Amino acid sequence: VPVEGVAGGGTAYGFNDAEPLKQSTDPSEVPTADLVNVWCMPNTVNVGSQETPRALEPINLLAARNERESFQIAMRPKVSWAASSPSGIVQVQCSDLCSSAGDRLVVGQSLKLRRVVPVLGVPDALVPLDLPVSQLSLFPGETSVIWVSIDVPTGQPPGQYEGEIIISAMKTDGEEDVVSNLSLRIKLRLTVWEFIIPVTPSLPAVIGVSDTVIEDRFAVEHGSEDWYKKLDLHFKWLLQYRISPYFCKWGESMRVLTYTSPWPADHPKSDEYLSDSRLAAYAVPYRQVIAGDDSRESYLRKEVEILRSKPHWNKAYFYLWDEPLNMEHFDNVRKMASEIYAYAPDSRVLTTYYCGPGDAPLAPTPFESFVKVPNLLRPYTQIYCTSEWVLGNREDLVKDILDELQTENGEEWWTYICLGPSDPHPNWHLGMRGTQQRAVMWRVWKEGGTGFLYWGANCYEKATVPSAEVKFRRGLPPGDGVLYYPGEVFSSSSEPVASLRLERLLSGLQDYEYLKLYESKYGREEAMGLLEKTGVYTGPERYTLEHRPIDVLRGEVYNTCRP
Amino acid sequence: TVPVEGVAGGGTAYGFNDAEPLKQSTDPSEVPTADLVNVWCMPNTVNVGSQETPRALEPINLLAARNERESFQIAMRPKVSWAASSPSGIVQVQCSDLCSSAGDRLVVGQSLKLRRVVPVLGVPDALVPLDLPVSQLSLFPGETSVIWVSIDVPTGQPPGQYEGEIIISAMKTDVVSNLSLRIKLRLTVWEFIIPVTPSLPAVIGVSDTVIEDRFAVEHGSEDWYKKLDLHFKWLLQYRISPYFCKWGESMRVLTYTSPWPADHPKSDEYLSDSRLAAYAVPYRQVIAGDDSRESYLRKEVEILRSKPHWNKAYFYLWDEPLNMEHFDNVRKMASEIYAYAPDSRVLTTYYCGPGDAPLAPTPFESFVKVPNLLRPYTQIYCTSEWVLGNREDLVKDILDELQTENGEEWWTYICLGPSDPHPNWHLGMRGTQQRAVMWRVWKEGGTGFLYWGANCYEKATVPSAEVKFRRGLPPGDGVLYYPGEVFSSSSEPVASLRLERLLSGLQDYEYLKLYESKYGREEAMGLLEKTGVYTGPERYTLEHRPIDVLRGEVYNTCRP
Ligand SMILES: CC1=N[C@@H]2[C@@H](O)[C@@H](O)[C@@H](CO)O[C@@H]2S1
Ligand SMILES: CC1=N[C@@H]2[C@@H](O)[C@@H](O)[C@@H](CO)O[C@@H]2S1
Ligand SMILES: [Cl-]
Repeated sequence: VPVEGVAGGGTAYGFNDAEPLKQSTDPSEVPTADLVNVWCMPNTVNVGSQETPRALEPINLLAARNERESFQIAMRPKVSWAASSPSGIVQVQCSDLCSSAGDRLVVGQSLKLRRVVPVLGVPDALVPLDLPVSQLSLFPGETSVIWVSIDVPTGQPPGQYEGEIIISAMKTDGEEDVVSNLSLRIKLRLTVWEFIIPVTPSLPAVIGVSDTVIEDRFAVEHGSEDWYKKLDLHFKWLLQYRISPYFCKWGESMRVLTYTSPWPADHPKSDEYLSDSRLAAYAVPYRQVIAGDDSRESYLRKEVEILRSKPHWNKAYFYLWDEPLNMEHFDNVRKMASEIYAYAPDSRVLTTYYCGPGDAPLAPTPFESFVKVPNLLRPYTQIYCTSEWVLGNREDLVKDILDELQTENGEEWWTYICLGPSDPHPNWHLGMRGTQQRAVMWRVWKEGGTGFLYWGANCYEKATVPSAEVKFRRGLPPGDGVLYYPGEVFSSSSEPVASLRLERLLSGLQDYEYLKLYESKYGREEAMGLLEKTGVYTGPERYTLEHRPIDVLRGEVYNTCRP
Repeated sequence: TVPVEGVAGGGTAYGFNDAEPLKQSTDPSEVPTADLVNVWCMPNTVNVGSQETPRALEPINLLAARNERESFQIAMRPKVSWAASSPSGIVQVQCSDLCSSAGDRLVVGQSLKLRRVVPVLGVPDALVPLDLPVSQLSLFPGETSVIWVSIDVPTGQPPGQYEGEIIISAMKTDVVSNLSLRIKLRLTVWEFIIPVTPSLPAVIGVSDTVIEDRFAVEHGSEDWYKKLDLHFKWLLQYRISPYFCKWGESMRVLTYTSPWPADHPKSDEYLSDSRLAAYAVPYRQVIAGDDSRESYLRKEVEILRSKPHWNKAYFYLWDEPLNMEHFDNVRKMASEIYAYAPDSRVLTTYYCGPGDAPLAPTPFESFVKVPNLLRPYTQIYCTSEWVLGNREDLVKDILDELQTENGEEWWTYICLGPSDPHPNWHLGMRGTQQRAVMWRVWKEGGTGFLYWGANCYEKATVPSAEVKFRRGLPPGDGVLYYPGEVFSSSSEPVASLRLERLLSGLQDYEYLKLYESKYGREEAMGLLEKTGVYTGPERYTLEHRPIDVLRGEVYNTCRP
């Protein structure tokens, strides 16, 4: 290109005319592909409105049984094909996937389409499209994105499954089917392999759900019939993310009422929740959920006598106090825990903490005082659930925490994340990149804790209408405590809307299961070696910025770990 | 050929090598692999030691049925050093899928496997996994190094003539080129399907105390259940039915195929598996609980009696009762069980009658009369093979005391006896000697087989600890697989050659049972002997070819 530009257009005029456009903009005569750039992107990219076109190629995926695998379709107009509301409408159609044996992954039960919608300017909200056929408006100078996910049943026959998604530019009012030789066809190939991801999650990830948020936003009084229906809706939706929900009400000095099941242990609904195979751990409340006639002592005695008989009792825990800060708080936990043990001695009490007692240090520095918390609490806490931020980037001080615990007597180390750690550590703050979100569970895996807790999934600012704007609480990084959105904000559905962050939590929990499989076959040192040598994850400040390492890892698990 | 003074005056016997000269280069980026390394194939029944002498390379022509493993070995011996600093050098091994003319495939993961043959106590025995499809092997001067190639044909595979290659490449120190040496594999998959359910129940014990000690897994723990689970699943590929085993006072045994309570979903995943021909039910509790021993037993049998797979149950209660008090504890124990289930099969191992009140004036005659003392409180009479010496004609004397039209069965076992030259699995015994265990079992016509132990090592407290053989026993007795962790980082068990010959033998039984089903007992017996495969306990083929003459004759005559 000369100094004066092609044909005298001036400086830098004509550096690629990326192939002349067709002179017509009529979608009934021009291929969709000459009207709109369409390409695929990996599930770990947060695909902004200004992402640049790439050339479309086929998509080749891998999934085990009981695994959700995902990819994205990006669309950016080249022209107006609807002069009067630019740029135009595209119709999106998907199809069953079919193997050689004639087995199928069906549209609707396995295969789903959602639009990726920005929250605070960042790609985050996944809003359902109509199946099998939907329409999507495309705007000038904007990249618009669809999240495709495929849920493989536990019983699915292995094989190579194949299918197509069809994108057609439409003329709006300026029947037939809209699909034609002018349509653009994206080719899908998924290999289902012999692994079944355990039905019961290997890592209990317990996630809190504010009941006050539900009570206010929906307008449902605690105890009511409508309240019980609303909590039911949330509990059932959340289990598909390989997590263990608990409802949570905060009290005086950060005491907590935490309950997985709002139903008395008597009720048939209690066993339907607690004996669900997908639920790895459930909170039992300390006080009564609904106002009773009994005293709490009296209620808890009778609740525990029932639950301790049931075969799911091994999944129970009590969570009594959120971040005890001072000596009175740590004493209160001992007292409450000992009431519990009098009705059943094998009860598991979960305590979260970032610090020893402020008013009576257990050692001359804060970190050292923190390390001794188990010496103070023993034997009145079983699950020592510590803040990851406390470690900074010192993965080598993990041993300092563990050296104070007694694994051989049922004590366990768990971790949580919250307003810290911050960039460039793994977390779920809005603005954090996709791999950074997924790296939360790579870190959890590497460090060797036996469960995980996240304080909040719906912890918005207060609102009194279902479709009210989602506002983020003051003093916290936006996204902290917020993994899903009300459906009514984005459509007329009552079904929750997932965040990208919740999808990358699930994918991370799927990765954990892969790495646990690899470990069960080749040992701890080899599996640690796989995580690092692939480039997936080296340390809290050093993990992959791209997708490809992740496929290298999951592909090596497939190559080596089949039966 | 050569004169007294040798070629060019090299001295006595110099220049008798007809080997054509070597190349003057040793650079493996320029010299064909075949000029740097001798490579040849051997049969699956040779124990190929480190001084096996090179043969000319030829094509491999194999036969298998559906649901059959077939095998061969690849032997490699360096001719020169191609890595001057670390002799002799490294070769890369690469396998590819096998394809028929119709386009069917036998695949590398699932079908074709490669393992290194490693010596144990100086004898070729352990089969240690190589990486697939590409592995590396260090070769050392003046030594023959050996790879075991096995091909598992799926039950549903299309008949056909499948073809492929294994490629061996000397490395410089992925790298395949025109210099690489190519071995040609041709496998005929024929019509026969080998029954999914083994036709002979071969029950194999697995010591639970060995697992608990060596892997540091507390009996009952969740880690223990995982460890037992891994062993069970791995052993079912060998056409055997495992049982875990703890010995008690005076050689009482607690035996159990499943560690899982009978109501647990995992119990029926094990016990209803089509490959499991017989399973052991424990007399007392595996995992200590609240119910007394009689209340546990009745509850368990009630659940099991109702299941479709209950015809496979048996109870193994005493290992080798030796005096009158032992034979009488068995009768008491059995009779307790018959109160809950009259139809239960009780299995008893023995080599002798009661020594303190003999049943007859000589020990062989006392042994033969054991069923008349135990009846009706044993249904499976499992007797020591060693007691017969080389007398196949005295089997009749055992069977004549049994009431086989009242579901009494005759099974056999081997152990520290019999010894050379009889068939057994003692380290040092020859390949076809190991395989002849099942030839003998077939010819003598018992309806089952038991082996006391497959992991019966001396005691150790770390997974990768040296494997030591128990005192007073021929090494290998009681040991058919090794810990994977001794040989790599893997938790998967390592098979012995002897376990592979056991499988080969069990596959031979299914070939002979097919020929019998078509042509009758007397023609089947004639086949076995007139091919040279097996004449009797001290006379059986020392070479592979008769085994192929036998299998090929079954293919030509039962190809329908
Ligand atoms: C277990 C936890 N306890 C605290 C919560 O109540 C919230 O304040 C949260 C905000 O990030 O921080 C920590 S995470
Ligand atoms: C059924 C058997 N019982 C005995 C076992 O307990 C071991 O002592 C073995 C040693 O070879 O010999 C016999 S075989
Ligand atoms: Cl055929």
